[PDB]
Amino acid sequence: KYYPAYRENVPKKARKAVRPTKLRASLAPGTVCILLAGRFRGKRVVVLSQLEDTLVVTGPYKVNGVPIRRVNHRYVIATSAPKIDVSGVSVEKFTKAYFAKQKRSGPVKKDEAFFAENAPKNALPAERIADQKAVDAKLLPAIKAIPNMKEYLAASFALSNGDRPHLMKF
Amino acid sequence: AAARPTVSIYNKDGSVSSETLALPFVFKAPIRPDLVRSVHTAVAKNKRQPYAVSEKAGHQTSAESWGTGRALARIPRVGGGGTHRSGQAAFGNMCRSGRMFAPTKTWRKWHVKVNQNEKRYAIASAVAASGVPSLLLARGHRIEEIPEVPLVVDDAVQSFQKTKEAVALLKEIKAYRDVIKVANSRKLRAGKGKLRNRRHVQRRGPLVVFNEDTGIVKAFRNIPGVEIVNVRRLNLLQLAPGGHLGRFVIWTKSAFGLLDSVFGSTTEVAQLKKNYFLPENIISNADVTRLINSDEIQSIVKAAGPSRVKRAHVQKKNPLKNKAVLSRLNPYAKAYKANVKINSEKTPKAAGEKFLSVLHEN
Amino acid sequence: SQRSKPASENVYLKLLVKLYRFLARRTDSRFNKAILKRLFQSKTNRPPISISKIAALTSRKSASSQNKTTVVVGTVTDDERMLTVPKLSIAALRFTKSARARILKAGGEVLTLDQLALRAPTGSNTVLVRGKKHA
Amino acid sequence: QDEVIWQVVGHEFCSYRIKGEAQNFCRNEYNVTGLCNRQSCPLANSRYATVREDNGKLYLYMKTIERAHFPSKLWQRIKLSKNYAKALEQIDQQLLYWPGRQIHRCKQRLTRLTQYLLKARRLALKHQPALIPIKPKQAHREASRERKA
Amino acid sequence: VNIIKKRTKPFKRHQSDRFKRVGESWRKPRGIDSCVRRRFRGTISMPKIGYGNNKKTRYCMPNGLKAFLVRNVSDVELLLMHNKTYAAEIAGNVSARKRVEIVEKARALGVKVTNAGAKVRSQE
RNA sequence: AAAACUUUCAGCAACGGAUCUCUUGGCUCUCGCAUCGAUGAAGAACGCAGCGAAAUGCGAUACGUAAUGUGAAUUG
RNA sequence: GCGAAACCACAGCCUGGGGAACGGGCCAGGC
RNA sequence: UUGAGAAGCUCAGACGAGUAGGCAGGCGUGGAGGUUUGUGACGAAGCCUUGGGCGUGAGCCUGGGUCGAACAGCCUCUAGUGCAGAUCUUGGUGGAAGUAGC
RNA sequence: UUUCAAUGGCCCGUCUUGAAACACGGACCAAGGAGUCUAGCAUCUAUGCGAGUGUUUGGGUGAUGAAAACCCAUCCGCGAAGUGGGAACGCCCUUGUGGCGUGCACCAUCAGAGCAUAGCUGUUGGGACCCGAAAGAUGGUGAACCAUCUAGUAGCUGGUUCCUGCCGAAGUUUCCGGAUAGCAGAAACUCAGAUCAGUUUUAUGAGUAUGUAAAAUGAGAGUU
RNA sequence: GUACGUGAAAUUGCUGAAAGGGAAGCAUUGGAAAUCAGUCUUACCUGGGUGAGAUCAGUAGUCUCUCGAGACUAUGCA
Repeated sequence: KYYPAYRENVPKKARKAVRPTKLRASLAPGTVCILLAGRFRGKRVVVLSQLEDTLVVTGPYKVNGVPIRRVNHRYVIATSAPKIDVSGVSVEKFTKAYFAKQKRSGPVKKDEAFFAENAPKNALPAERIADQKAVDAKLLPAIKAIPNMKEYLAASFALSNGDRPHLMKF
Repeated sequence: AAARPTVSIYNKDGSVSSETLALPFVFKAPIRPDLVRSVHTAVAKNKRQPYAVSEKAGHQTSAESWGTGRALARIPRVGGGGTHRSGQAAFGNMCRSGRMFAPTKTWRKWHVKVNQNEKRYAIASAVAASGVPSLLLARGHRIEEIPEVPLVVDDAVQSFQKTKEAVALLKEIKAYRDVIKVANSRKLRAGKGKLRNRRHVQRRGPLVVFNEDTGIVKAFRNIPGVEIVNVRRLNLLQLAPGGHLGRFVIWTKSAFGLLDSVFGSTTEVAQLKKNYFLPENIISNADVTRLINSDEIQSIVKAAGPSRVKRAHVQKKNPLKNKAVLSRLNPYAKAYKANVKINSEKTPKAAGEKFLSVLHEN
Repeated sequence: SQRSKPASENVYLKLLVKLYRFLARRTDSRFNKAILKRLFQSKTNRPPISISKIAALTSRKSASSQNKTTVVVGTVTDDERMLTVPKLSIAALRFTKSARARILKAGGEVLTLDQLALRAPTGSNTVLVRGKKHA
Repeated sequence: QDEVIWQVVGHEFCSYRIKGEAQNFCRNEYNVTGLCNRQSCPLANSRYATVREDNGKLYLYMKTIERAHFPSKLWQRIKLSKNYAKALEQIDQQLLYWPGRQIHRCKQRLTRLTQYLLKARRLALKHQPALIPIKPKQAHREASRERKA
Repeated sequence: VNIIKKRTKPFKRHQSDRFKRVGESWRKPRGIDSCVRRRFRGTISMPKIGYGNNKKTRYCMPNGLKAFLVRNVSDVELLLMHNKTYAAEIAGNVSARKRVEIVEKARALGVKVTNAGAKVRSQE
C-alpha cells in the first residue's frame, strides 16, 4: 500500500518561512481596548499579553464579565486610556494550547449515546477559573488606583449620532 | 532481418512432431497497413450489384407551368381534375412525387482496378502479418493459448470427414477459443441491413489453408467463423478482413511447404506466379530503436541535453523593489554611499557684479 | 507535403524519418540534415538516378572514387545501354530488381539508408548525388 | 518487429483501444497502466512485465522476446508474497536490469492491486444494503392495479 | 487545483427565441448586414477560441474528475490505476442487472460512479 | 393594482400524425426458357358465389366437372 | 340555427431632431 | 523522475477585426467490411423534461418520466448525408371570426 | 426556472446601395427540398514497378456464393527515340580562422523517366446545383382540347442545408470584351560575410526645393 | 378500446403560479421565490492479547510446464 501508486507530483520547495508577527505600536500589554466583533462587541477589556498573532485579553470578571480570551489584533481598537500594571501577573500559562479547543474525542460504542443520543455535556474546569481568579486579584488594585477605570471598563462603547470615527481620536 | 529459422508441425492430438519447416520468405516481407487497406478498399468493391431508380420515376404524370405572377410558385402543376393531384407539383426534387435530383444510374463505376503487382504485394504483406502473434491479438483473435505462430498442422487434417473431427483438432491446439468467440458474437444486425438479407453479424474465426482437399472443407465449413481456402488462390478479403492485418491462419504441412512456390523469394522468382519476386524493404532492419541506440551511432552523438527542461524565470521581479534581485544584478549596491557631503563649511557665493548687473536689468 | 513530415503513409519511410530526425539534431553534420530534408520530398522532387550516372559521376575527371558510398534519396534504376558495370557501393531508398542484380554481380554492394547510417552516421566519405529534375 | 507492430496497432487499429476524449485506454488484460501508450503496450513491447490478481493472489507476469512466437508459453508467472516489503523485493529480483520505468510501473500496479484487495476485504466485513432492480413492467402493473384498488 | 470555467451560459443561435422553427443549436450568422455577425453593442456573444478552457482542467467535472463511459464490469476495471482522475459513468442502456454489478465492482476499485443509484432501490 | 381581460410558465385533457421500429411492396442487376389467334385470341360485356366489403375464382357442368396425388379437412 | 374568404415578420399616442427613409421600433420630451 | 500514442513529452517569445477567396482540423446522418469475447424484455430505439454534467462550438454523456425490440462506441469504406427562407412541395393548424354573411 | 431592478438592445434573409434608403421574400409547425453521377483533359500528392509499364477483349480456374478471389496465351496502348558559383564530403593547421582537393541538382560562361491505379483540384461535354421564359413539331379528341418529343431553349430571377481555426484582397496602372500587370498564396531554388526601405541625411551637380551618388536607422533578402 | 403500436411540433381547452400606464422582445449583473446537483470519518500508523491458516514448516505427495515455476492434497500453526 506504500509505493506511490500514482504520479504524485510533489510540491516544489516553497520559500515562505514563518517570521514573527509585528503587532501595532499601540497594542501594548495593559492597554484598555474596545472589542469590535464577537459576542463581547463594544466591551472594553485589558490586554494581558500578545500571543503569536492575537492578543491574550481579558476584562476583569467583576467589572464587565469578559473571561481570559484571545482576540485578533485587527478586531480591536486600542484606546489611549492610561495603562494598567500587568507586570505583576504571570502570563506564561497563556499559550496556544491553553486556549486550544479540547480535542473532539470519546470512543463512544454503538448504540446508547451513539444512537439513543444520551450525549455528555461540556463544562469549564475550575483550573481555568482558578487562574482567572488570580488575574483580577493582581489587576483590580491597579484599576482602582486611578479614577474612573472601574466604571470605564464596565461600560460598553457605542457610536452616537454625528460621530465620525475617522476624525475623533480614540 | 533475423527471424526464427523453422516452425514446428503439430499432430492431430496437438502434440509437436520432430519434423520442422524452414520459415518461408513471405513472412519476412514488409508489413504495409497503408498498402493492404488501400488494396482491400478497391477489392471489396468488386462484387457490388448495381442499383438505380427507375428511368421514369417522378415524370410519369403530366403537368405544365400555369404561369409567372399568379401568386404561386411557377413549378408545373398536374392538370386535369377530380383527383387531389390538381395543382400538386412534380418534376422536381422538392415537390412531392417529383424527380429526385440526379437520379442514380446503373453505370456508376462499381468496380475499381488495382495493378496486379500491388495486389500481390498486399497479399504478401497480409500473409506476413499472419505470422506475428501481436498482430493477431490486436485484430481480435483469441490465440493466447495457441502453441505456436505460424500454426502448422499435419497433412492428415486434409482428409478429415466429420465436423466433430475438426472440432477435436481445434480443441487440441487451443484454437477453439476463437471459434467460441465467434459463436458468442452472433447478434442481430443493426439497421435496414437486416431487411435486405443481412440478418446477422458475427466475428471471424481461424482461416484454414490447405493444399489438396480430401474432406477438409466439408469437415470445417459448418464451424462458425472458420473459413477454408486453398494456398494457390489466397484472398485479401480473407487475409485482412476489414482491411485489418493479422488474421489467425492455420496451415497444413503441405500448404506451408507450397508457400515458397506461391510467393517465391526476394531474389528467386515465384514458381506459380510468372516473373514475380517478393517486394523489398526501404529498411533492412526495421528496429529503429536498435539503430538509434546502437554502439555505432551513440558513440558519435553529442552529449544529450536534458529532457523536459526546467523553467528559468517563471516570474519577473523588479530590482527596484526586490532588494535580493538588485543584489544579484548589481554587485555594487552593497557599497554605494548615495548621500556624500560635499559642501562642508565653505559655500563661497560665486556671482560677480557684472553678472548681477546684467541679470538685474530692465 | 515537404516541410515537417513526409506526406507518405509508408510505415517504413516514417521509420527512416524517425532515424534521421535523431541523427540530424544529435550530430553537427549537414549530411544528416540534408538527408532528412530529402526524405520529406515528394516523388516528383526525388527523381531516379541511373546506374550509369553513378558510374559516370564517381569515375569523373580525376576519378579516384576510392570506396566512397554513393547516397541518393531515391530509386537507382538500371541502364541496360552500358555493358560493363564498375564496382560500386550505393545506398538508396529503392533499387530496381535489375539494378540490384547488376551492382551485386558486378562487384560491389547495395545498401539501404539505415545500413549506411550505421556505417557512416555522420555521412563521412559519402558521395551525395541527385537525379536531374528536367525530366 | 516491435516498431513495426506498434505502427500497425498503435496507429491503425487495435481491438483493445478505447478512444476517450482526454486519453486512450487499453482493453488488454496485460497492460500495467491501462492506457494506450508506446511504453505500456503489451503487444508492441517484446519485453514486458505486469502484475495482475488471481483469486486473491497477486502475480508478476513477464514475457521475453525469445518466447514471442509461442503464445501458450509467452508469459511466465510468479507468486508475490502477501508481505508488501517482500513483494517489492520479489519484483526487484525478477526484474533485475530491466529498465527502471518498467519496474516503476510494476510496483505502482502492486500498490493499487493491494489496496483493491484490502478494500475488497473490508467491504465483505461491512453490512451494506443490497441493490434490488426496479422492474418497469411490474411498476406499471402495480400502479394501474393500485388505482383500481 | 481548481477548475475555472471561462463561461457557463451556452451560446444560443441568434433569433432562436423568436421562432420555433429555428433551433437553439449554434449556427454561424452568414448575413452580411447582420448586427450579430459584426458584433455591435448589445448583440449576443459568439463562440470564439478565446473562451476555450484550460487544457489541464478540460473535460473535468466540478469534482475534479473526468467522465469515463462504462458498459460492463470490464470497462470499470480499466480505471484501477486512474481512480483519482476518472469517474465511472454507466451508460443509459445498461440494464439494472449489470448496473448493480458495476457499482459493487467500482466500490472495491475505489472508483467514483456518477450515476450509481439509477434504476435500483436499497434494502438495508 | 384583486377579479375579468391580456401575457408568460408549468400540469392535465384535446388536436395532429412527426419520429422510431418493420414490411407478403417497389427498384436494380444477373441467370434459365420460348409458349397467342378463324380448333375463335387479346380485350369488352353479362352472369355464377348460401352471405361474402371488395377483390379473386369460374362459365348455365358457372369461387368449377373428370383423372392423378397427398390423406381429413372447411372456417368470418 | 348554420356559418366563410382575402389578408397575416412583429407591432401599434404624439412632438421634434435624427444627415441614408427615418417613424413603427432609435435619441431628448410629453402622455 | 519514471514525462517514448517521437503521431509523445517539453521550454520560450510574439501575435489575435475581416467580405470575396485560399487552407486546415473537427461534429452529425443512412448503409458496408472489421472490431468492442459490445448494450437490450432486470427494457433497444424513439419521444418528453425549470434534473445533472462535458465541449469555444458543431455536438456528446447522463437522471427521471413515457415506451416496447432492437442498437451503439472505435478503425476503415460508402453516399439520395445536415435547411429558416426558394410569392419552395405535401400535410396539419391558427389569428382575421363566431366576423362577412345565409 | 420564473420574475423584478439597473444598463443596453431598430426584423431576419435576398438584391440594391460607399453606406443605407430601399424594394422584395416571411401567418405558424412538421416532413421533403438544391454542385450529383459519368466520359475526356491538365496540375499536384500517394502507391506499385521502372526503360519499361498496364492481369479483368478474352482464356484458364474457382466444390465452403462461383458475378468474388486466383492465374496469363497472343496482341495492343503509352514511353524509350571545358570554365565559374553551388549541395555534400575528406584532409589539414593558427588549429577557430581559412586553405587544399572531390564537386550532385541547377544557373551563368565557351549516361533515358516513364507507365498503371487511387485521391485532390481545375476545366470541357453531357439534364449537369435547384426552381424558374411564349413554345414549336409529330400524332390524336370534340379556332379549341389531349399525349409525347422534353429534363427543349435562361447571359436573367429566386434559393442553395454543420462547427471551429488560420491566411486574406482588390475594388485599377497599362494597353485594349479581353490578354497583361498589380494586389493575395503555393512549390522549388540562394542566400543573413545580402540585400532591402510610401526612411532621414551628407555631398556632388543641376535648377527654398529638385534628381543622382555615397552616413544614420530599421528589417535577413532576392528570386523563378 | 377498432377515432386502436410509439404519439413530436404548430394549435386549443381547463387548472395553478406569477406578471401587467400604448407592445412583447433578448442580453449583462444580482435579489426574491421555487427547485436541483452535493458532497461527510474512515481510514492510516503503532501496538498487546486471543485464536485462525500459506506463499510459514529443522515437513510428506500428485498434476501441468521446465532443477524450480504455477496448481492442488495430507499434516503441523513452534
